[PDB]
Amino acid sequence: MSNTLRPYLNAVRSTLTASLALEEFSSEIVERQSQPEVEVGRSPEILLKPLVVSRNEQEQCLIESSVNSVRFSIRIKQVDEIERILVRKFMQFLMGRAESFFILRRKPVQGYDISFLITNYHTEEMLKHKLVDFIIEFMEEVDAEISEMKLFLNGRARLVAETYLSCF
Amino acid sequence: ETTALVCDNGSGLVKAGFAGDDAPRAVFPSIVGRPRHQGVMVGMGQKDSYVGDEAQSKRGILTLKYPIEHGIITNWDDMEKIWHHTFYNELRVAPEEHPTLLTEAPLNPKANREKMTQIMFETFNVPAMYVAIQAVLSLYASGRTTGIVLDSGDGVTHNVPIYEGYALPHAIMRLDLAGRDLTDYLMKILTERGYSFVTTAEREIVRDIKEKLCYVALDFENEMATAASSSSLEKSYELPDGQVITIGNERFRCPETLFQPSFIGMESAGIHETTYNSIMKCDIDIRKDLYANNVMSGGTTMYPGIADRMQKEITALAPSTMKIKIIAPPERKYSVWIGGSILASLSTFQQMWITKQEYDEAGPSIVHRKCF
Amino acid sequence: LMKILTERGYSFVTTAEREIVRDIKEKLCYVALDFENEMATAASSSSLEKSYELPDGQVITIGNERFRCPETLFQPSFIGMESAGIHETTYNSIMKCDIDIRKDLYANNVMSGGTTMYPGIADRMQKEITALAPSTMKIKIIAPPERKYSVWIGGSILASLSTFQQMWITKQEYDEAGPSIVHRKCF
Amino acid sequence: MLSLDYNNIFIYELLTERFSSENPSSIDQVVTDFDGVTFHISTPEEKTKILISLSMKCYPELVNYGTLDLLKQIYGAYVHEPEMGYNFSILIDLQQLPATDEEKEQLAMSISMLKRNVLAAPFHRAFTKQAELADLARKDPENAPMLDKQATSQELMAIHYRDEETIVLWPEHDRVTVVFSTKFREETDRIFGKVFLQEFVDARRRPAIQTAPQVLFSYRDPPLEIRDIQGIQKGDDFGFVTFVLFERHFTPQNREDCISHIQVFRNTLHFHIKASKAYMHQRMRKRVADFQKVLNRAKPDVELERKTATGRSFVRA
Ligand SMILES: Nc1ncnc2c1ncn2[C@@H]1O[C@H](COP(=O)(O)OP(=O)(O)O)[C@@H](O)[C@H]1O
Ligand SMILES: [Mg+2]
Repeated sequence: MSNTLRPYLNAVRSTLTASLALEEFSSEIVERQSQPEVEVGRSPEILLKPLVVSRNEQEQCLIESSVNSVRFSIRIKQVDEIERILVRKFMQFLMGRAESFFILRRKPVQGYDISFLITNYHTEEMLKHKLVDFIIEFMEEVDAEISEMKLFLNGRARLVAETYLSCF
Repeated sequence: ETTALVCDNGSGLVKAGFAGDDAPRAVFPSIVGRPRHQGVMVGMGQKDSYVGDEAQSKRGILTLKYPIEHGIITNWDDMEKIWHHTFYNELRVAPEEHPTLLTEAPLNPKANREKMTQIMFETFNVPAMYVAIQAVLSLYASGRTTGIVLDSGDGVTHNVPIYEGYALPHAIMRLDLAGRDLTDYLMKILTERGYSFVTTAEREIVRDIKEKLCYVALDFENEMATAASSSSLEKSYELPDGQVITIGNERFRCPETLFQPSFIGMESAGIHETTYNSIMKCDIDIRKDLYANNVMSGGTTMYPGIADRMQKEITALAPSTMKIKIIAPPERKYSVWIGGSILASLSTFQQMWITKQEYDEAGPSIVHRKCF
Repeated sequence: LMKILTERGYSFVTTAEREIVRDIKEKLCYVALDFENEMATAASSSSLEKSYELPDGQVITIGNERFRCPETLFQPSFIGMESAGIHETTYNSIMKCDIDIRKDLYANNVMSGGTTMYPGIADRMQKEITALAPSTMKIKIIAPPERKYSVWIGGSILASLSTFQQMWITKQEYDEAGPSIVHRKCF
Repeated sequence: MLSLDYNNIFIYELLTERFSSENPSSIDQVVTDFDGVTFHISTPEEKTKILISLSMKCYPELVNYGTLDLLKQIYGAYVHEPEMGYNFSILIDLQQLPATDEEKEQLAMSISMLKRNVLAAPFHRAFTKQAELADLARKDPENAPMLDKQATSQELMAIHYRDEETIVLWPEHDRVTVVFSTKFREETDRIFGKVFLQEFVDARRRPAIQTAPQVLFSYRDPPLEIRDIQGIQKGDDFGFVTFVLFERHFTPQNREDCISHIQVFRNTLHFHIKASKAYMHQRMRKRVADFQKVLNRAKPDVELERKTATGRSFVRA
């Protein structure tokens, strides 16, 4: 969790809080319309350069910013394939309820497992000095959950094995 | 690698930290407790299970179960929960980035060792791990190389004589009387004065009573005769309920169970006779040195005046021509940890790990043929 | 056997446990012809795990412990005791004996005592003794099924023998020299 | 549910309904079971006559093992010549059933329990052989090892009921050892089955359940006695769980339950893997809810006026 992820976590925090200087901006190709500019990528003069934060080859933090919208996709550790399946299913459930989260994408960008997307409106109404707090909190708690759920798998396997075998 | 993990997963208490440090970063009771009521409240963050210090603090509405019984883990689910707690909630370091050192009592079933190694390698994916005996750790901590070690803890008491750099596995004596049995006997003999302790919370309270009041006398008959004129021996304790209880001859009676195991109805030698037999089982040429080096270790050996009485009994048993000396450092409560850290911070120890690449190519039986 | 039963998980401490373990050694333990080969076989312990029904009704199962404890006789280093096995002990005893009867003693190897009732001890010890000794003479082992009480049988034969009555120790004959009268003529 | 059922529930319910009924009706339904076994129910000849058929890929091996006689003395005179496309057939007419209700219920249960009833022939044969060797060894203790070896050689029996499964069973003077050649395709199934099998081994070890038959599992290598047996690949991806059934585990009062249990083992393991998947689903959603709780910060307090129920404030003030 922490006491363990200081430099990576603080680098992500600083980069995210620096990249969240959004602004209301309409569409330069369609009139009377405004769209998240990071997702469309049609006007390159307002798209800041993509930025990547990493701690190890299996952990990355792609930070793509724009004038109004910021997309922030991360990779979390999957040491063994058990954690691979657990991470995939858990993060699918996480993104399946993006309606009540307001900063999630229903489908992550390829080569990743989750992609946040903070449009202007979220910074407009929701005070954003704890969106990053939620970000880092999730980035550590997710590994916590994966470990706990694999423990629960082992426990249930033990219980069912005992229940089956005792009734000879 | 900068530092290596090390965890003393003892039966009653668990000690964890980094190799080379001189202070336990994390010590919490090895307790996993589940609620036993309804919770008509709303919210409150209903947590399914509380482990460690949280369970010790909220024992009012919880039932506590020790995963390790008599040094053998019996609830692997609770053991995994405790290891997860140590890794994430208190030390909060990723297991996959730190080799770990574990401790297991001698003469335990091989199933315990194999299962522990497999769990650490697969469920936690540690880089490397090692399993060591308590007596070797005690010798490492004390700075000695020769001397029989008495390791009395919460779960089991064992003796492992070790000459200069060599251990005699055939002279290892293991006794299943320990702090938990002493606490149970104290609970049983506190009933004769009226006070009754039943639930696990009462068991922890009695453990605190034994912590703060129990001590070992010098001569049992003389101490009982003195207690007959019960004038200047009784003490008082304050329960959390606020009621004050008085303690008497049972203040020192229950520590004597170590020296007279017949008190709890078990036919075995005391912690002095077992040491004498363990020394006599060794070669004759090394007894003259093992007598001079008696090592006290573990939490149970923290009773006041236990060392003096044990020295008296061993001197009585042994011939008078050769002197008997017993040693007990004031920090012997964490002697096992100190030895473990000293061993883990040794350059010559770097090639004695068990790496994952070594483990997966030989199965979980590799621990038997490498660790010990 | 009590020491090595612990690693399987079982616990035996008291003297009642001592008698129980003695019964277990009575019924289950046997001796392995080749230690390494039988350990390799027990690695795949498909057919080397008998089950003993304890008096408490809870069964226990032992694998290589069946034959690991009887090999202490052949390998006394298991229990830390520094000595040769019984086979090499007999070989040394015969070698130190005078030469003219070594061949006779090779062909007469009597087995007696309760401990020698392990299934297959005779075959293994015969093999090992032949390996130790030169191959030019033949060696055989005598293992009567009655060897449990062979000592009594010999005592009875000696007592019933016709000329043994002069070898006794009469009370009057004991009276003169006191307790030490036995040493001068018993053996 | 924790334990899988031991027979086909549909057959049991259908038989009970048609026996307790007064007006039978023509039925033609083919029903599949676990492990590829298929059952067919039809009434071709008479409305009161019901024919039930059994389908199994390994049935000829059962015939080789001597299952026809066991089926005959199990099902009495009910035996009928097999139908096309099926292995074992039975024809039942409602006009000859016993009047007593308990006889009808036990007949329905027995017919519904046809799967293990036909699959248990090797187990019964192994038990008879075990009794024979037990009495022969009791005749002379010194004659044990050679007859044990010859029984391990000759009486070594085997069967292939799935293309990734195998039962290898053989008797002895005191035990009847059985080997399962488990293997899981559908990668995630094998992924969870690794943990399931590892935990299943440990179980027996625990002193809590020592009364159970001894288990022995070691992947990438088969036991000594079945490397030479045809059909056993040299540890490609197949595990090998081995149960050692002692005399106490098939006492004359516990043979049938043990047979059914050891038969249903693999299906229980599969179903419980699926149940573990569901357990993940529910826990994972249950506390991604907690993550949503953690997120629900960063929302300044707002007030909704009424939003009473199934409507919009139901009032202008
Ligand atoms: N000062 C003390 N006086 C009396 N008993 C003590 C004292 N300190 C610890 N104990 C007993 O020793 C036990 C500590 O066990 P511990 O030595 O941590 O076990 P392990 O060596 O297996 O980790 C406690 O349960 C407690 O009852
Ligand atoms: Mg300890």
